[PDB]
Amino acid sequence: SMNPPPPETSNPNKPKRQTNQLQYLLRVVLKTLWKHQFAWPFQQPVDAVKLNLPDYYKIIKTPMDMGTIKKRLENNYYWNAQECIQDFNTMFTNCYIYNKPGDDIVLMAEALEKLFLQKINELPT
Ligand SMILES: COc1cc(C(=O)N2CCC(N3CCN(C)CC3)CC2)ccc1Nc1ncc2c(n1)N(C)c1ccccc1C(=O)N2C
Ligand SMILES: [Cl-]
Ligand SMILES: [Cl-]
Repeated sequence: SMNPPPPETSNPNKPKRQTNQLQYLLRVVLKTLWKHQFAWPFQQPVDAVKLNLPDYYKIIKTPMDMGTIKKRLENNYYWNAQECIQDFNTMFTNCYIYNKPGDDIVLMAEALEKLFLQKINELPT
């Protein structure tokens, strides 16, 4: 297939709030991962046309990426911190599902996930 539309990044019907946890997710967690050397491939949706991955969306029905997460945080899409944590987890898990233990992109995902866990460890109460 071609690519689906990217995940929604705004919901005008959903109320908005900026909590200490959401602040930390944007200013610390997302910022740290985004600026990591390995971030580029995760900064926008998987492009199955450009990467020549005809079966990507047969396998991955819940795509996610850090570009989407960034936009969601910057747009105040998330009401609960858990929504954002779940998106990071989906992004990493999809990479492990589609690819193989040896692969460069998997090594990159694992490094980013470790960093994610180190940062989320200090998520405020
Ligand atoms: C802006 O998005 C991307 C840019 C590039 C890219 O042009 N370069 C330039 C060449 C560069 N190399 C130069 C040669 N060197 C030895 C290694 C580094 C690596 C980065 C490469 C990949 C990009 N995007 C990308 N999105 C989602 C994917 C994914 N890739 N990978 C690699 C996957 C590959 C196959 C199947 C799935 C994925 C995947 O799960 N993710 C998350
Ligand atoms: Cl997309
Ligand atoms: Cl399909």
